[PDB]
Amino acid sequence: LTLTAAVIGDGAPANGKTAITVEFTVADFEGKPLAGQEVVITTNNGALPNKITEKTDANGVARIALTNTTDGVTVVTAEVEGQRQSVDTHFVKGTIAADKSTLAAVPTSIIADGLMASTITLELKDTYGDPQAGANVAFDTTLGNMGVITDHNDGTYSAPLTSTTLGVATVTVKVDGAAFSVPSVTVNFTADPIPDAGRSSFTVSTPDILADGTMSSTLSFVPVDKNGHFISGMQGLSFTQNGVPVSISPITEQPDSYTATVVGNSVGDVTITPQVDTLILSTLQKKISLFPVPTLTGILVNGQNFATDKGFPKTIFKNATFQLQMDNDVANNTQYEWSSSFTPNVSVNDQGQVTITYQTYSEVAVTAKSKKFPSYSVSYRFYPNRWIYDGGRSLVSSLEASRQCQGSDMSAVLESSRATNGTRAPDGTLWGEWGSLTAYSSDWQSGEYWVKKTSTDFETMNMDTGALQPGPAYLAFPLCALSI
Repeated sequence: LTLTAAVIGDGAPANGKTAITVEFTVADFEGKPLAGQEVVITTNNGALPNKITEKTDANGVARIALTNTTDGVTVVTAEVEGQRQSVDTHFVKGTIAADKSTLAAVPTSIIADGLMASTITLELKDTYGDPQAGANVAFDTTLGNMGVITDHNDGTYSAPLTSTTLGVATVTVKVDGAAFSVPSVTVNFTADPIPDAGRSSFTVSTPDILADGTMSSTLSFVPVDKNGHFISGMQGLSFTQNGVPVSISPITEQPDSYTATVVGNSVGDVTITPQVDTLILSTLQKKISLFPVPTLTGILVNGQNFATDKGFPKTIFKNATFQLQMDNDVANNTQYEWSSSFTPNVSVNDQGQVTITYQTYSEVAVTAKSKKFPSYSVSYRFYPNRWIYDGGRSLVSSLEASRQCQGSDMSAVLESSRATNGTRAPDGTLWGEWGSLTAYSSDWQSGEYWVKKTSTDFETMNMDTGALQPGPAYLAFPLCALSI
């Protein structure tokens, strides 16, 4: 009898799933099909199944469906009562397809530890969508250290990726030395979010500030991890404060630090320390000292102490002098640099001692500049309107005094209304503001001095008592005043 074969579906992928079929038909010497005939069919090259035995159907056919994970030529042979027939079948290796493959990084964010690793996984598939193992694969990264590629013999390949440097890595693939276009993946190599007290630092621009609620000190926090990495995108960062109440501005992240400013309205100390949620870097704490604002507390004039908002002095004369007082004690004056805006007419020494030497003609200012905080200074302003001086030391008549004090159009015997008021005070009068002139120089003696009520009516004033008295016009000292 005869044994003829027909191959159906040849050239199947060598995926061990798709099958090639072979139909053997057994016929008699004449050409008719024989049924119920026993047929043994065998395959080679590792194909499955290897051997099958069966009977021919009514059309005298006995078939086999075979698969193979091994490409190349698979021979299938049938044997029946001596007769033997063979045919070659072909299994083709798959063709790797980038559009059917995948690449992933997990996790996608890693600490630039040099140890923590992202596992890069490639799912290598072919054109038919089948997995391809044993391929020569390599991963490439723009940054970091790619580990060793392990073929999981299932179609997937993996390798650990680490980095000691900060940055973003792009991983790509290469099969058989050539680039394989599966979409690249990224891996952000970041810093440990936990600051290392030792490498991190905390700085204040200035340790001492004025308690005016305006002068500020800048806080600069630089958090570095245990690897020496600067830590960015920090959440839960704050600046604690211990001491006098202070105002800390919101914090601003920079590319290399975290800053903020602080001002305060209460005198005292305060230690500011960085805290990153749960962690308080106490070894970084810094102190800021808020000082009292320099302030003019009074004017010391020949035994008195006048307030600063009275306009003193309205009158002046050669050698007149007073001591401005800073912060309730003149001992504090050496903490400032003293200067006058109109010299030498108005002089000031290092003790805040102001002494008049010549007349003024406009407003004048004596300024005290803080040595500690140079940007701060306080000034005492005044604008005298009377310049007093003598018209002789000898005792003269009122007519004499009158002429002697009229050396200028703006000269005349001092008006009594401006000479005194009885007591000492910043009332704009000569005696009221300065007291007895005898206390300033040797040009003024104790005694009666002529003062003026009207052009013809002269009065007299006691220099030591500041007392006015209208009546006995004998002789008296000429008291001149130049309006200025």
